[PDB]
This record gives sequence, structure tokens and C-alpha cells, in this order.
Amino acid sequence: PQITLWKRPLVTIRIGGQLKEALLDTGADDTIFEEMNLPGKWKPKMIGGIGGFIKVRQYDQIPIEICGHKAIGTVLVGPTPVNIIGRNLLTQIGCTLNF
Amino acid sequence: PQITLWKRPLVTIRIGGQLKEALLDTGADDTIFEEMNLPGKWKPKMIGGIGGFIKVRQYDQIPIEICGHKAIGTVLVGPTPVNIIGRNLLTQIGCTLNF
Ligand SMILES: CC(C)CN(C[C@@H](O)[C@H](Cc1ccccc1)NC(=O)O[C@H]1CO[C@H]2OCC[C@H]21)S(=O)(=O)c1ccc(N)cc1
Repeated sequence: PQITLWKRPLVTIRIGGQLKEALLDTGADDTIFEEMNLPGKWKPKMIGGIGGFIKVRQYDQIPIEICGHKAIGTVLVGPTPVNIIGRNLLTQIGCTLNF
Repeated sequence: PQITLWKRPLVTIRIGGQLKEALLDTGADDTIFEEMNLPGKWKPKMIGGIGGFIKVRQYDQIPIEICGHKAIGTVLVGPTPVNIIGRNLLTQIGCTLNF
């Protein structure tokens, strides 16, 4: 799709068979979801944003479907204000900025 | 232009006698720049993201030039680690997400 930016670019995603809303976020290097259960091993990690650093759980090679487009990559779980799809997955679905 | 997302979407912007690098950020509601001393009236504000909140000054009707495209609107100023062009100005320069 072509998505304009008068509203937040929130899209429904499928992750672990569950539907969630997430923000397409070109200023995020990484993908972070609010607290949820994901299967398999995770690695403790820390990441920084505008307001400081947080601790997250890093899950590798997680399939996610974003508006019907498949990605498989790293998903962090931690105290983000909203679920965010970052460039690690936006690149996999072929997303670009255009003006 | 078309900007891919393999790397951070940093572009040159002009805000006064300052040429700066800023992130084209679909996950940011409003433009926020690193500490600088802009002219007019303003309003204190707190903006939140990963790690918590920062205090900023909100300035209105500030003209900026983004890759040669003119914009004019709200610019927040505060201790952000990265200059960010948010949706408030991305819309004005005709920027969309496409996949
Ligand atoms: C978390 C988002 C809902 C909101 N943020 C914009 C977001 O794009 C920031 C923008 C950003 C970019 C770099 C540094 C700080 C903030 N990215 C971010 O936090 O990404 C994190 C996940 O991937 C990592 O890569 C970048 C930081 C990590 S925000 O910076 O907090 C923000 C919030 C409000 C406004 N008006 C402007 C910006």
C-alpha cells in the first residue's frame, strides 16, 4: 500500500497467531512490542530511545505478517509505549519513504 | 526522492543559518530538534518514548527546508539524541510510506 502520514501509520500485524496493532516507525532501528509471551530462547538486551534506556527480551527469527507481507527477524519485548515495527522488518517487506 | 531503509533515513534540512541532519520519522508525531535557540513564543511540553519523557519547548510556525522542499510548522526543541522530522512536517512535503 501507499500510506500517508496525517494519522499514525498503525497497522494490524499477525505474530504468534495473534493480531496486534503496531506503528510503522522509520526512526526505529529495531522492532519492539509491549509485554507479551513469545516461544523459545530469548537474550537479555538493553536499548535506548528518546527518554533513556530500557531492558528488553530479544527474540530472534520471529515470523511476523505486516499488512499481509511476511517478515522473519528480531523482535524485542519490553516497556515501549506502543508496538513498533522498525527498519529491521520494514526493509524485509520492501518499505520505502517517498516524496 | 525514494529513500530506502537499509540505513537510518537521515537527510539534510535547513532551519535558519543552520544546516542539520535529521531523521525522517514516521513514528514521531512532531518534529523535534537538538538544543538550539529559536525565535518566537513557545509552550513547555513533555514528550515520551522508549525510556520515558523529556522536557521540550514547543515553537509554532517555524519554516524549515527538507531536501529542498519547504515546510512550516511546529518544532519541538529539547535534549533529543537525534534531530527528527515528524509527521507534522512529513505530510507537508508529501512524504508517504510505500510497500
Ligand atoms: C517510540 C516512538 C513511538 C516515538 N519516538 C520516535 C521513534 O521513531 C524513535 C526515534 C529515535 C531515534 C533514535 C534515538 C532516539 C529516538 N525511535 C526509537 O525509539 O527507536 C528505538 C527502537 O529502535 C532503536 O533505534 C532508534 C532508537 C531505538 S520518539 O522519539 O520517542 C518521539 C516521540 C514524540 C515525538 N514528537 C517525537 C519523537
